[PDB]
Amino acid sequence: STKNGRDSESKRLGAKRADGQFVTGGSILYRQRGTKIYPGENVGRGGDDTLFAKIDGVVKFERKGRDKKQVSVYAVA
Amino acid sequence: ASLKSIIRQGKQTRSDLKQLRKSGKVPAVVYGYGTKNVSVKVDEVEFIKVIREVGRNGVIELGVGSKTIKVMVADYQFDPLKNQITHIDFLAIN
Amino acid sequence: AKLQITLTRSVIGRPETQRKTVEALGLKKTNSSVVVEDNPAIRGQINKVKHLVTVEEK
Amino acid sequence: MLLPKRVKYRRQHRPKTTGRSKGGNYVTFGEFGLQATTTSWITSRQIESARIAMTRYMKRGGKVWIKIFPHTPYTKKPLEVRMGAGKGAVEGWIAVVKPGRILFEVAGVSEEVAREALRLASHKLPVKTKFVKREEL
RNA sequence: GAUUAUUGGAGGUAGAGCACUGUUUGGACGAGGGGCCGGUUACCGAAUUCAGACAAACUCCGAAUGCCAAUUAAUUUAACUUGGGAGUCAGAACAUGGGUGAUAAGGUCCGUGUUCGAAAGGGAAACAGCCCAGACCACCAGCUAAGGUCCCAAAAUAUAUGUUAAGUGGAAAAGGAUGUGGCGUUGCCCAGACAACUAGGAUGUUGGCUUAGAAGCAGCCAUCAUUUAAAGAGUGCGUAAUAGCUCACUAGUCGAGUGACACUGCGCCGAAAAUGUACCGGGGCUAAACAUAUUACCGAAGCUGUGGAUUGUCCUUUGGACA
RNA sequence: UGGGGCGGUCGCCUCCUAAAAGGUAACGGAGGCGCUCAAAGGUUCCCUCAGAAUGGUUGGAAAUCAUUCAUAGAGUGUAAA
RNA sequence: UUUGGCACCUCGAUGUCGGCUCAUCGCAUCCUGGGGCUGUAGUCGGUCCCAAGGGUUGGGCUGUUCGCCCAUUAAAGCGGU
RNA sequence: UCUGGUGACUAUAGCAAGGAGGUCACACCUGUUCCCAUGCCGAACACAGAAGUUAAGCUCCUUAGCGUCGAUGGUAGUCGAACUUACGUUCCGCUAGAGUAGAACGUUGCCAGGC
Repeated sequence: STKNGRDSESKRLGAKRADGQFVTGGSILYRQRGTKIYPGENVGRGGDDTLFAKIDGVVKFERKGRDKKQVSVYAVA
Repeated sequence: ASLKSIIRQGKQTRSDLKQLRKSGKVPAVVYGYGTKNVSVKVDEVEFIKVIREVGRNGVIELGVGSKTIKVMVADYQFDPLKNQITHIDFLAIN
Repeated sequence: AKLQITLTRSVIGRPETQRKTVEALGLKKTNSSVVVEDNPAIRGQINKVKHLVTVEEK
Repeated sequence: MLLPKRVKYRRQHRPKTTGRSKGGNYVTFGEFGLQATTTSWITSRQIESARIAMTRYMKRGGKVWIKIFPHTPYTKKPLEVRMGAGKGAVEGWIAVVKPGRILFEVAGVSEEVAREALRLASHKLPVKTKFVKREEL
């Protein structure tokens, strides 16, 4: 026999919107554990570390320091 | 101390690089002060003869086009499985 | 500035991206042709499927 | 009898054997070495055989380096049994050699003695080979 | 709805390769248990300075994929939405792409393909598992797609040019020899290349431990002036020891070739097993094997000749005009 | 369920296989959960790394003490990421 | 020429081990060796060619393919069939 | 228009070494009465000062010394195609990591004094 047939149901992490696309005012931008991406302008951070938009506009992924990333959402329409 | 070189023109593809290595040529670069970067080709047996008489760390007066450059071997890529030199770098020392 | 494209190899056995590119160029059955004006877009499509088509100036 | 002291994982995937060798393509320790020209797994009883054959011809003369180490375990099922009730127990340890790679090096001995030692070693190994010297030029 | 270019991101993608690390290895260095008198050392352990392995259970990058935007171009009049009617869930099987696991599996995932089943077929011996097809549909159109071209049996006897030689064709393999040559070689000689010819074979010198003496040979050399155009405290064949001729040397004869590469494509044992040969199906053949072409055209649900279908778009003539 | 039996299994979480996203099988490779916490919650704030040597009553040589380099190598209630 | 896989027909049936009878496709060979070469004195050993050209036994002992003794003989394979 | 407050840029901006400096600044400095404060301690925090001081911090100038950045060229790898499924080969796109040459002892916004 063996003792190895367990796994977990995969959570569908990763990016949910793209850079450059228009989102509405409350939509989920990124699902992750921890902060792989930090929140920037108009982007809030959920309690499960979900990154969500706080207004409607265009999503921009940019860099943060030497080595970090952030998402901002700009209001331009 | 008198190698001859021929300037490679633009965009050698992968086919003619190995076609050129099928002859006795080896691709080479020349860079350093005094010049820009020049992509040249060099005959292999002549380069081995120059190296055998001038030492691994030597000075070579090699001709590019019109002019001659005093130059030393910076590095070289070698294919150990069939023992041929496959690329050579030339550093202009002046 | 004009190109004539003729589909010369078949489309059976080829992958589905290539069938979709052959369809967007306007080709239907084998040895059918089309005349189109020259772009870099059209040439990208020819470059994607150039083992199936034949192209000349005209 | 070469084997690691501990591993993190006793059952590993089996190595890929295509390509040319990543590193260790030069004699750096002795005067001469033995280079591989094809690809195999080398199983550390082959290493022990080829080292013993090479040593006693040199009559405790020069020195010999082994540039190959078996890190990877390999399993097998002991008796021929039904397919698949989990992986089998670990059987031996392999290194993977690809063309280009030096297997052994020697120094402190004449050239023809080294050629004879490395030829005797190469008849134990499952791979084709070539006697080489230090590169220069 | 879509489908196919440039510009932007996401993954930190993997393949590769090592950005601290974590682990695993063969480097080389002084101090601590210690060897000893609390140290002197060895070996160890740990620490600082070469080269490797995983990075399936890793860090620095990034082919192709995917998400998207264009006040941006060729394609499909289809889209997505609601509703009616289903079949299918051995759904597989040969195909990788990559991979797991026994690398058979004519077993497990996955990314495209081919059939598909109803798409049958037609040139992959014949095979819903290469070239080709989706279908108006037939039909003595005759001319194309290729996978093609003695006899079969569409279709180059099919030649021309310069290199091949296993029935390879139409069966791979570890070592061993001499293979077509071949250039990239590299380095060897009219004082005559490898010549072979045969004419010199020694010596105080086994000098030494002299080992069953051994004076080429229990195995350690102590490995010194030679005779001669030339020869070894004898290349060596040997040898219980000698018998030692030359392969250590050159004037007699004397001409055109030599040693290592790399191999590079293609030769030489396997191919020892049994109702039935043998893989173009295959008999028969060297073309009916490498490199180049080269016009020939064959060739089929490809064009152009005929035809009783229908759909779509147009006018609106509802014609079948085009599709 | 690589016949069936015997053995081993029903759920959830985390890695790996898993091949730029996401998804992805096996009786494939490794581990956890079936709670805990009156502060280990909130909050203004405030205040803010070990180890390594170094050399010292202690000295396990290091417990506490002191100087300087030390990456979150420390630490994070709980497995891994 | 014992295991793996199946499942690639046969749950609308492909009769299972020894033995007898009869072979033979038909092959790395026990005998003759017919020949021959050697770390072959005849006698051996070992190898090569050849051979399935031709030959290749009667009994005691079992549950069966396995064996084991007696007495001979120039001598007592290979199994897909 | 020098500093100094305060923002923006991936360390090209950092560490190290060497040399200079001072009331419009800036720190060390002096103390605990008071606000306040140390799981002890005016060390720190806080407050009151201004005798001393350029030593250290800080500023400015030299170094490529360690880090950081880093081409060109040439290779691994790989999409597509063609041979063939050879531990492959060939053609065509994309071109790495490493390493070489070389960069770099920071640019720039706003403000107020000094000017």
